[PDB]
Amino acid sequence: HWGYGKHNGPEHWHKDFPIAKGERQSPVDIDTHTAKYDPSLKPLSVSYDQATSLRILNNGHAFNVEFDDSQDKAVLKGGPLDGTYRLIQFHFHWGSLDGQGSEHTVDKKKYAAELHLVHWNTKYGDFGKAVQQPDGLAVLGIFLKVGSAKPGLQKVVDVLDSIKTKGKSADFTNFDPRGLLPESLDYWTYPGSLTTPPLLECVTWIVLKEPISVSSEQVLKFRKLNFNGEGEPEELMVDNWRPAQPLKNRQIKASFK
Repeated sequence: HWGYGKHNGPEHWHKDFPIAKGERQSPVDIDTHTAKYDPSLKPLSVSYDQATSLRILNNGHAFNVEFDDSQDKAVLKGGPLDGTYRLIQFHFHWGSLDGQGSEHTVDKKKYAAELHLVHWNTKYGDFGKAVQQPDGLAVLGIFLKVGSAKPGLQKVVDVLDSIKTKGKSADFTNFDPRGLLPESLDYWTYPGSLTTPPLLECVTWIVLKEPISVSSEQVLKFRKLNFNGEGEPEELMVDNWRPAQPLKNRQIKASFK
């Protein structure tokens, strides 16, 4: 099945998922000189005070921090969005080395990692219905650079030993995603897709300009995870990023001057 290797990685995905070659694929390179400031864009509203994390999962690609999305508890609104988008999960993409790992790039710069906070449009009732709609999802993307530790990440890092291999999960309650956000909510936005199969073209991307800092030790713990299941040949979970895809007929807009 799909993955990140030589035989199953991104260049192969189109054979099982032909939208991989579609008109609105993600990620993309953000050319900061050509992204236009759009004064009609609103501030983003991130309301995570009542978020209820439940569980962390190793799905064999990344790890997912899952939320209770059965009410309006953790919502994204504003920005480029019409209506209300509910947080369902977050996950990361990262590299084997600090010089790669992000999916989006900024003037071709790759960050060490990228965090995706995934939210679905409440007007479609559930996540599975939302992904079938062009405005079904809003994903908040946040770059990670290596420097000072991010204290709000350490609880995640802590737990990874318990979910080393594919198919392992653990209780992960009371985790506050606010501790993963940068100071500024300035962003770029464009229409795109999920960055893993099924690659559905259902996402309004909101990519924050300001990266977070994490420590080398934090990232090194991500790189000890495994893509394999228990008791299978070890293959370190690294380089689980899709490269930039063609922008095609899209505009990237900036919330800031």
